[PDB]
Amino acid sequence: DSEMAVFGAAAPYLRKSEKERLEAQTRPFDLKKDVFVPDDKQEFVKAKIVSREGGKVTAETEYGKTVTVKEDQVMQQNPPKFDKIEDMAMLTFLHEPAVLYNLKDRYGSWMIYTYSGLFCVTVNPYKWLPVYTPEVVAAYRGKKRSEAPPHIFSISDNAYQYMLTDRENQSILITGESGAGKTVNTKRVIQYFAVIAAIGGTLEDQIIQANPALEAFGNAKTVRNDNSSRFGKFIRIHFGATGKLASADIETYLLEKSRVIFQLKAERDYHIFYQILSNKKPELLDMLLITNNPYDYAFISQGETTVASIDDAEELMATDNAFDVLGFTSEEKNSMYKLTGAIMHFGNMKFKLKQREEQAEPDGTEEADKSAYLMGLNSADLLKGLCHPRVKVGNEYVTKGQNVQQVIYATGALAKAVYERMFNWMVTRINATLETKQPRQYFIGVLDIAGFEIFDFNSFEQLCINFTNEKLQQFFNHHMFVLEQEEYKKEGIEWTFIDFGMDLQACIDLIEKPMGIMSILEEECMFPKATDMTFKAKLFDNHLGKSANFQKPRNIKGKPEAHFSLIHYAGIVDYNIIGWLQKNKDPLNETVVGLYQKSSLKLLSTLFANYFQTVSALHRENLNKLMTNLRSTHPHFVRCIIPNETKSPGVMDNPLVMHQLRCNGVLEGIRICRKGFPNRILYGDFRQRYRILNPAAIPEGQFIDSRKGAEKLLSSLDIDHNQYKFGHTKVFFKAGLLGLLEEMRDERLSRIITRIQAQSRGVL
Ligand SMILES: Nc1ncnc2c1ncn2[C@@H]1O[C@H](COP(=O)(O)OP(=O)(O)O)[C@@H](O)[C@H]1O
Ligand SMILES: [Mg+2]
Repeated sequence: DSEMAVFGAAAPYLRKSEKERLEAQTRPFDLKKDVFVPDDKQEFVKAKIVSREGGKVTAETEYGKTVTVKEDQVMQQNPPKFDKIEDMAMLTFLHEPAVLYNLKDRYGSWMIYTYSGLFCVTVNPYKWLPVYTPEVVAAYRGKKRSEAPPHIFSISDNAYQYMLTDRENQSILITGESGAGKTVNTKRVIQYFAVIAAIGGTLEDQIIQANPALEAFGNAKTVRNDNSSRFGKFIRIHFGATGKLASADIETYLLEKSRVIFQLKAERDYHIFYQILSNKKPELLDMLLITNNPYDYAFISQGETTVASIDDAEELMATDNAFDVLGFTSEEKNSMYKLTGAIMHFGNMKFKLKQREEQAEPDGTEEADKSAYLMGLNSADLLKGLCHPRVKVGNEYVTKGQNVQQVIYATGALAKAVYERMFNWMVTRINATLETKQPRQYFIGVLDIAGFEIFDFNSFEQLCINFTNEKLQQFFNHHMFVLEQEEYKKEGIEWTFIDFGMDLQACIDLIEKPMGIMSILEEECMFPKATDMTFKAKLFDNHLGKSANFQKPRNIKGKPEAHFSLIHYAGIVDYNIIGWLQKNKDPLNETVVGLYQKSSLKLLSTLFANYFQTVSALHRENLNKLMTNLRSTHPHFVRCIIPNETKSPGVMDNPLVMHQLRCNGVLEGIRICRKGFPNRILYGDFRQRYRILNPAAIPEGQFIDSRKGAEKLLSSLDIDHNQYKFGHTKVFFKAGLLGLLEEMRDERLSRIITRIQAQSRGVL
């Protein structure tokens, strides 16, 4: 296609063909008849009105079924010239099925990205597409969102152009459920900035390879997504004043550290454990005293060890190379396989009660002997200190007799803690390689928090993930719907505050505040006699009937026992409260940690060096640190939509996507663009950029007030004076009018350039 020639082989997946762009205007269409009507098994269906029956209406659906629906509920189709429109704000009719059927029609030819005014909607295709080839990065460079079709490269590029123009730090905030596409879209953003910087060192590649290193240790197969990324990641890319790639920093906010020892059915451990095994690689499995079968490792065997989607034998080589490119030295790279090897043995250690003494001692020794060799420990001191911890009580240490159940837990607590400290060290190792010391002024922070989750055993590790979602949407709701309406009244626009009905602070108050759920877990760590049944009672007495979002559990038949239900923004989640009081503090055996501090292995001695602050406190403070930082940046949202739970491509379930569109607030997010004034410019820059349009309206060199100058200027530009407004400090524009000025600006400049050529011929 001629216009699409710059996008190459990706062009059929970025615009409809030059045939269809014309042929769609030929479609049969009666505006009086083409409507959407509601239906139960599929949220809306296209229909033709058959008759009017006063305040009722009768219609024939697209599937030929007759329907009768009330006239306030039947709702017009968008007319066919708007089919597959690239920026849905410009629809003639905007409503629930309009955004639904437009997204289905773009997805119905695998055009996946779509704009929604100030943000984007990304449906997930479970099929790889050529739309990410590296020549398309060059085709996207420097274009406006009004020119090029919607794509993740366009949003990064628009964010980059805004950075250079307004001199303010950008953030790209990618949001959606588990399985929606947040990780790959983060990778594509990082891919764009890498390839741009590589056309114009090795930093450009290191920031690509910094992902698959972490994806080995931080991602694990769960039923919602085979590559579900169990940690929230915020990548700050740093750029110099010239705009070149300078450096990058990774932050990683929480890890599901209990997955190392506990897995549900249909789930894996972290990928590093299974790709060590599956490649059969003798350079590891002779250094680590492993045997090639996962099923005898008690930490790893439960759940599912293998999946059709992932070829671990190649993924191991990819991540072993990824540590090479990041510069991990060979002894250091081998060393972290040793701990990831030791953790497999560490769960196989058997312990037995002495028959009258009610104290546990090691049933065997060989699996402890393997672990102590890898961790660089004395096996005799390891098993002694594990079964006989010395706890300091002032002047004396008392020795506690561990029963067989609690010594098993103590191994689990140690295994978790080694893994989480090794992972968090690796991020600190990556950041130290990436700090290139190139000159710097601005940053672009790309965020993919762990997506909203509903498993069937919603333990504490899903409250922290679902609370993070509820804050980040409340960041979106604050930015798009409240701050966008505080600015209007502050600048004195003739505006009336609109109640969009999208606000969540009533539910965050149930979690974050000092008598919310995550505050009771901080009080009950102070009491030695607290227990989870007493904790659960303290919740109900404080919150049942004293908040709307806190409800009694709805135990369905089959589903495990659950102890309450929360009304989170995207669904009713039935948490299980067993064991949260240890999970919120998780204390280590102080003596065995003293052995890790005396390990010969330089890594493990570093991991526990300089080992009061709960898991929730450190989380909540870090999360409020994150969203303090984001408020000092201009956010670009990209919404991600999971179209199908079956993971089959192209088929879309209408109720499931409609639930996501509503709770992401996508419909309100477009309405504020059509109602409000999304583009706004300071009068100083308005004089500076746009006086070219009509220089005679305000002659520089003759003084005029910059406000009064703009007021004269726009009146002379033969444009509709209802589309713009004058505030105290800024001019404000309706949705399309900024584009109209840009088009008029380039047209006049081009004419001037032709006059420059013509005068040159004239003087010669
Ligand atoms: N843009 C895309 N192109 C092709 N396949 C995709 C895309 N996005 C998601 N998928 C499919 O869905 C899976 C989940 O994507 P993932 O990167 O794990 O996102 P998330 O971390 O949000 O679950 C991918 O492994 C792939 O199977
Ligand atoms: Mg992810």
